[PDB]
Amino acid sequence: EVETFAFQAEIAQLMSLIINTFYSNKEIFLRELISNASDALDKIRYESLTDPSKLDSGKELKIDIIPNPQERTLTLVDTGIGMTKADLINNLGTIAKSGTKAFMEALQAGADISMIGQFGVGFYSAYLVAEKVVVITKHNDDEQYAWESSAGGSFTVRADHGEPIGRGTKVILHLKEDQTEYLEERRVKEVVKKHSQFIGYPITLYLEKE
Ligand SMILES: CCCCn1c(Cc2cc(OC)c(OC)c(OC)c2)nc2c(N)ncnc21
Repeated sequence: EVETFAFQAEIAQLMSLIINTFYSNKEIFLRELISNASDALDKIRYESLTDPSKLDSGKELKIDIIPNPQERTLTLVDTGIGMTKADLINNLGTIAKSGTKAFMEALQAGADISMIGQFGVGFYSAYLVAEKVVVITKHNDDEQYAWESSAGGSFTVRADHGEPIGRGTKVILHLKEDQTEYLEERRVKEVVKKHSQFIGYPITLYLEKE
């Protein structure tokens, strides 16, 4: 049971801009996604000081970065707060609306794409490198879900009955033909060092078996 939804026009326009614009400093996708993960981890950590049962779905607070050259994927797995069905379909796009507008206005007027994160739309920097993005997520108050979009103006949301993640978020970046450098841990390690060296959660960089 796949449900298909249209993005708001502005977010479809943001996505096209990110896909079509000539912009070589693509590696900032990684910083933004790790930051979203850190935020999510901050959130479940904070909530659990007043409700320690919020960790019954997992005590470890961590981020894993897993390259896979033959699937052509880069996965970022966190054990943060995760996302509900409502976030995926309605809530997150509602917040993103204003962020997308301010950002667009800032690009016009000569800000650049690396500044995307200051407007709360950093997630979409994934499309700098990924042809398709799949998000597996699990919040304590909800079922596990699979969110998916290859842009083109749509996303899908379905109940995911694959392996439980317990709590948190799996971002699977299906990378573009020309973006395979990010399937290498030596390249990923370099990008983590320049941008994300002080994240206050253990970031394990997996190694290709390849
Ligand atoms: C921007 C608010 C944060 C939403 N979010 C994000 C970024 C995000 C941002 C979204 O729109 C701005 C979005 O809807 C398309 C989304 O869904 C897949 C994700 N990553 C995480 C994460 N790893 N864990 C918990 N929440 C997250």
